[PDB]
Amino acid sequence: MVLLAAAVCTKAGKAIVSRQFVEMTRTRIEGLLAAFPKLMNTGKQHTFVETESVRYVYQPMEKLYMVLITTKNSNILEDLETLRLFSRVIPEYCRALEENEISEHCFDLIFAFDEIVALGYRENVNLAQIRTFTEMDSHEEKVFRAVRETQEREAKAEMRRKAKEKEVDNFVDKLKSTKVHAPPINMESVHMKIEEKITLTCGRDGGLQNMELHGMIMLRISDDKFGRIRLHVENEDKKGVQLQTHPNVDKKLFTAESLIGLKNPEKSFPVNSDVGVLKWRLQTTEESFIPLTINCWPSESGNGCDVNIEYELQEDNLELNDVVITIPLPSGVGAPVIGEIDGEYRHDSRRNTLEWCLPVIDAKNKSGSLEFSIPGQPNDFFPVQVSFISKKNYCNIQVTKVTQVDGNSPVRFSTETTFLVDKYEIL
Amino acid sequence: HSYVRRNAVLAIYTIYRNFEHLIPDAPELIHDFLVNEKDASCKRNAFMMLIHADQDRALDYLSTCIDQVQTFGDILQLVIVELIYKVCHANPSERARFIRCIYNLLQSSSPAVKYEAAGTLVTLSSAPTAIKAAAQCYIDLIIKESDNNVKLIVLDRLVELKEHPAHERVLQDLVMDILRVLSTPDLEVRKKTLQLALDLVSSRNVEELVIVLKKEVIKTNNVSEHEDTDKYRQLLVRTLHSCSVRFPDMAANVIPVLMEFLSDSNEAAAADVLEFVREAIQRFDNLRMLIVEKMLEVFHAIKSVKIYRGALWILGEYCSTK
Repeated sequence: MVLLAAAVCTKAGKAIVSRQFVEMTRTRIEGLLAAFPKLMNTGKQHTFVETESVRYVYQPMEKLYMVLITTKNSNILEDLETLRLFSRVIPEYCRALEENEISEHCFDLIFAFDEIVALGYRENVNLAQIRTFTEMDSHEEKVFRAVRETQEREAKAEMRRKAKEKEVDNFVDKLKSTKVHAPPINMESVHMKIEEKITLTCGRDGGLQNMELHGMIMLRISDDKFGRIRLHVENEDKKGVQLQTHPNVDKKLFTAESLIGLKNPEKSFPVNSDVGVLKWRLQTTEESFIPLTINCWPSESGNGCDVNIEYELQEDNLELNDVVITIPLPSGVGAPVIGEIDGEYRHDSRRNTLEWCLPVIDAKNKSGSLEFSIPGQPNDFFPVQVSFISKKNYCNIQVTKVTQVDGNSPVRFSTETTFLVDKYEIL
Repeated sequence: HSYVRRNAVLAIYTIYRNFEHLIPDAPELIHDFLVNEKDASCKRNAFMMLIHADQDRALDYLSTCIDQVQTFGDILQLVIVELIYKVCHANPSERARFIRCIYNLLQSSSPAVKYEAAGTLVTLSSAPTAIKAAAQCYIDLIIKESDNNVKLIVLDRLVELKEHPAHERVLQDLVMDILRVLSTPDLEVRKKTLQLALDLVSSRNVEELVIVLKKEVIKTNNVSEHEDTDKYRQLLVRTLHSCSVRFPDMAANVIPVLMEFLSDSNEAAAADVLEFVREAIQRFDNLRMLIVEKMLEVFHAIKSVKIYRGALWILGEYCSTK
């Protein structure tokens, strides 16, 4: 809609005809409107008045006004066209002008509103053509002759049977204008950031719908002195992760040696620019791969479901910090009641969530459980979201040492390793 | 037939409130349907409903469409502009993908498009750069503009806008240009301007203006057959009056005095008088004396009740040249 009514008006204090797109009220909306319109508010001239954020849109056409109404913003011209357009249409539609003619062709006229405008949308052009669409058609006829005829034959026969039976940018720039160790001060001239992200979806049943692991080693060198070096990579990983080396890096060297170096040893790595020397990917359905399994078992005690959720750390290698298991809760029910729990929790009334936090999850302490009760259904509890950060990488891949290409002397280096969760959800 | 199909879009819309559920699988179904589809008319519709069912699908598609848009017909384009708006106030983080497009949208060219295009922008942004971008659009627009009713409207927005009290220098300044257009009259519009105009001046961008005012003034002389502009004059003077209060003002002013002498109706005298009062308060004086001289001429140079009255006060006032 962009108009709840179109009413065509005559001077009379009264609008000659109208149609109500939507009914609810009574005319008093329309009735009141009519009254106001008739009154004109004595106001002198002006073909538009909007007051109180209501457009009263009109056009005198003579002693007649054609009127549209709206309240929130519009593009004018279009509008005008319409008022005017009305002023083109009528002598065709209902015949000329005098109420009566219209009185006879009311049906035609209303039909025209609808036809013309489908809810504040300028539907077409061409009046005659507009006739065309209905009560003027074509298809029906085509069908009828053949059909009617066919039947007729059957009938005829029957009678017998019966009978007998750059730019962007300029703008953009202008406009544009846990912590890791940020300054170059706290980093060696050779620095690597090893970051991995995990995307995992699991069914509540515990099956693994999808697991994706992406990781990369970003190398940054602050001093050209360090430009020609080789990285020693230690790979403990059993998972079957696929590794890819940067296009500049010697693939064979990496494969046999497990050293990362440029294809041309004479070449130097870029200085003060990050280079993703190595990347790896793991995508797998195998549940065995899940780092931290979550088992949530809602059960409905009579009136008042009890939820028991536990986690267990599969990979002994990991040490997970700031683990938060976010559990959605039903609303309007009040706060959840907490029973035995390992760790602590935070209840958010607005969010309607129960965040279960910690304990630190180590190889030593693989599992923990939470029990609480709230009135609700098992579905209310999902999806469960898991968030955590790990200092150690999921993939057992590390850079043990860095050496100079010439002389192979050891070089000091620093590393920042993070394992982050893009999405870890239990359906 | 697209007519038939389109009709379903309304119908469905009708369901969605009444018994949405009646059909439950729809929002996607539509969305796939869109894929099958290619009639703009129907598409336009499709969008309108689709976002109401769920924005997300539209968005996915939006991502897709981003380059293509430019090629396309407006009406459908419009509908997205509304949608995007509501969500950020609730939450953002989304930009780039949009931006990429948005810049393309900073072609902008239909009067509708432009009308919205600057309007949406402000909604989105208000950076000084932003302030400028939109501003331009208006100014040209206006200039191009013809339906006065329209003109006023943007002002109103503008009127709102001022509460961009970070209120840049320039912008105030661009007014004159715009103002020039006023000479193609319509007082009522003009009038709205004057009020509007007054505001910006920290007793500055002033002179250039003043001068301009004087230009106006000449212009005002002209040959005139004032009927509408007269009104303006009075107003102007008000507008003008205010400034002065603040300001230290100058020769320009002298000229009014002169100007006033020319004239022949009471309302001005009243102003003048108003000035009489005021000035009586204001007294740094110097000017007055000249003016008093000026006046002396004016006076010698003239007769009338008004004058007659004038004399009285002035007489009342008195000082030297014993």
